[PDB]
Amino acid sequence: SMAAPQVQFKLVLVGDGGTGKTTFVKRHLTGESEKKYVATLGVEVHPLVFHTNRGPIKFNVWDTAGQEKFGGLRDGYYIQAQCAIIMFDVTSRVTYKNVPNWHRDLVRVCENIPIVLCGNKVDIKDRKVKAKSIVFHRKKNLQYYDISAKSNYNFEKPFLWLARKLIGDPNLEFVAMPALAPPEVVMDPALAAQYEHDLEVAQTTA
Amino acid sequence: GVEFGESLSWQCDTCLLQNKVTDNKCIACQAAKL
Ligand SMILES: Nc1nc2c(ncn2[C@@H]2O[C@H](COP(=O)(O)OP(=O)(O)O)[C@@H](O)[C@H]2O)c(=O)[nH]1
Ligand SMILES: [Mg+2]
Ligand SMILES: [Zn+2]
Repeated sequence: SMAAPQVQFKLVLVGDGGTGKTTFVKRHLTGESEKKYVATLGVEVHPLVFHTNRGPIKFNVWDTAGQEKFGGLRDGYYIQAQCAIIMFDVTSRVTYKNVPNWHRDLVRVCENIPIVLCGNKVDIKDRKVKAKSIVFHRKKNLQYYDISAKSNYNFEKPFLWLARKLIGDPNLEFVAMPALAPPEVVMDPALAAQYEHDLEVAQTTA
Repeated sequence: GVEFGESLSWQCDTCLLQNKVTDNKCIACQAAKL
């Protein structure tokens, strides 16, 4: 049915099963309390509002119901997506090896939409996929962020980058963080500093 | 910057997709507009 104007975008959140997609989208409390279940597609659409210096913007994030564990997602999942997050798990190299497949599936249906690559679970000390190895985004005009869904680490960063690209305003800012579920684990500050340094080095090194 | 309210379809009540008025059916989830 027709819902009863606001800037909003369909954002598809893809990546291997077990990488943390559901845990990540659920950090945004109002997006979880106002989520919509889409029975025909097996999707939960989370409406995530972010308050920018030019007003509110909603990312309607399409979270699977696990079907990615058994094959590709159907066209209706992807259709009219305006942006995307591809997620992998930095403790599982195979999930990073599959990133090009998700990207191919995305571009096949959606062409050149803005995409952010996110390496999740950086709170876990025994990290397997390190900054020096994370190169897929450089090849494809993708932005990369380390994230930890369970600790809210860098939660806002993919959305801010996407918002700037979609609106075409490099100076857009979030005036406040969204209300997020309290961290379930600690993101070690020293670990975060190391990982931010490692990314800085990879980006500036000759 | 300029507020989106000045700067700025029907919305599916099932999946929130914004659809064009020519469509009486949500192109993503197939929910009728009516
Ligand atoms: N330590 C840690 N575990 C996470 C994080 N995100 C998800 N997990 C766990 O990884 C498992 C899969 O998470 P889930 O959100 O269901 O992934 P999905 O299949 O990609 O939706 C679950 O046991 C999560 O608790 C994270 O940031 N850090
Ligand atoms: Mg999931
Ligand atoms: Zn719909």
